[PDB]
Amino acid sequence: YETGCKRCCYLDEYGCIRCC
Repeated sequence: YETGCKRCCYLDEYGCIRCC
């Protein structure tokens, strides 16, 4: 996934990706 969480895109493991 990603780290930073901008807005809301998806939920991978902990609940943080490119957005959500």
